[PDB]
Amino acid sequence: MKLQTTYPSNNYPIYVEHGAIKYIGTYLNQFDQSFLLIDEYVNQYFANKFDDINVHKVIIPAGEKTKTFEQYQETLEYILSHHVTRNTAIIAVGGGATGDFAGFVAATLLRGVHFIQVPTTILAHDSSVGGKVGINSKQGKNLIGAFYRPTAVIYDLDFLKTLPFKQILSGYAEVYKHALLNGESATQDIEQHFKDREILQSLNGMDKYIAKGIETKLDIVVADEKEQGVRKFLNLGHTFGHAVEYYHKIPHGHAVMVGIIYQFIVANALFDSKHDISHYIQYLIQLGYPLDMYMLSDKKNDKQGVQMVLMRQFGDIVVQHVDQLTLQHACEQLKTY
Ligand SMILES: NC(=O)c1ccc[n+]([C@@H]2O[C@H](COP(=O)([O-])OP(=O)(O)OC[C@H]3O[C@@H](n4cnc5c(N)ncnc54)[C@H](O)[C@@H]3O)[C@@H](O)[C@H]2O)c1
Ligand SMILES: O=C(O)[C@]1(O)C[C@H](CP(=O)(O)O)[C@@H](O)[C@H](O)C1
Ligand SMILES: [Zn+2]
Repeated sequence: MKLQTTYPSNNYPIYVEHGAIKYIGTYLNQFDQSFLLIDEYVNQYFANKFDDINVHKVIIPAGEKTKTFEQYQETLEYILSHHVTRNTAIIAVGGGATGDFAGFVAATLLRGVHFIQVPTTILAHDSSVGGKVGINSKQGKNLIGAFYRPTAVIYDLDFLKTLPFKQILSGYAEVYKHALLNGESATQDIEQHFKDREILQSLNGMDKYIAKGIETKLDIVVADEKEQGVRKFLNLGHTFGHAVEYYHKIPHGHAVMVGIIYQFIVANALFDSKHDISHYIQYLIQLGYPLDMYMLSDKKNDKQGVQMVLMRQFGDIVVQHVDQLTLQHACEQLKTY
């Protein structure tokens, strides 16, 4: 399969399929050079699958550890010491952390070079699309970065076959977030397929729901590309979730699930949406989520206070200030579990 962006122009393709690693060469021989940035662990995993390929390998730290100024400066300096030109290209081979980072390198290298997204994780079906890239500050998640449409996104589904469950759980929180944004329809549907840990962990039919999720975000970002409207909805649970992640050092996805339950509660203490908190808590339990596990600076805020993406009812998403009280009780109400 192959989806694509629908902007007036300057649009990139999104090749999603098993073995899509093949479409890489059909771009390469058009760039001066190509600096393939790959996650340290991912390298170990697929060091051989990329030997087919003007291309120079750059091994970057494992996951979330690569998104720092230090690593940003280092990586930039190293690449510039290779007399690169504007017609060079960065090939992000790894997960969201790796793509965010490399994507920021390629966005700033000479005010912008060519960017190729090669997502290898489930959560990366989200991170690889949308054009958001960046690193972290001693202040929080994603405070420095930019919007840089990659030249192309090449998603080879064969990459998933090696993800431990922890990452399947982390990444599924995103496949689920998107279904939630598809209203009560695509939701109860996905819950009815991935009903337990076994089906999830087994990745059966995951392909179908990953494409469903890319297809979903692809509409939002084509629409509100600079997050000045509906793209704000994608921050569902990232309010409490970006705070939770950068604080317990738990998988991003895990923290998104928690910000999602949290968001439902805050929606009920405010809109009395009559959300079945106990329903979502058991779904997390049946899936295998680890039930054992700042917001004043998020990117949907203003000089007034907090700003959450609350669901009042399926197909009725809002965004609005929330007193730390409704939050104070929401994070004690969520303690009930
Ligand atoms: N629009 C955006 O810019 C955007 C959207 C969503 C999330 N994110 C970012 O994405 C990151 C979280 O996503 P992530 O979990 O995919 O990142 P990640 O790079 O941290 O990957 C998670 C872990 O899986 C390993 N891994 C990667 N490929 C693998 C594979 N195929 N098999 C086995 N293990 C593999 C990595 O080494 C790492 O330890 C965060 O940094 C988050 O802020 C960015
Ligand atoms: O616009 C997007 O692509 C996102 O809202 C971007 C956020 C990152 P941000 O909240 O740091 O922008 C990401 O976590 C979420 O899954 C989707
Ligand atoms: Zn996310």
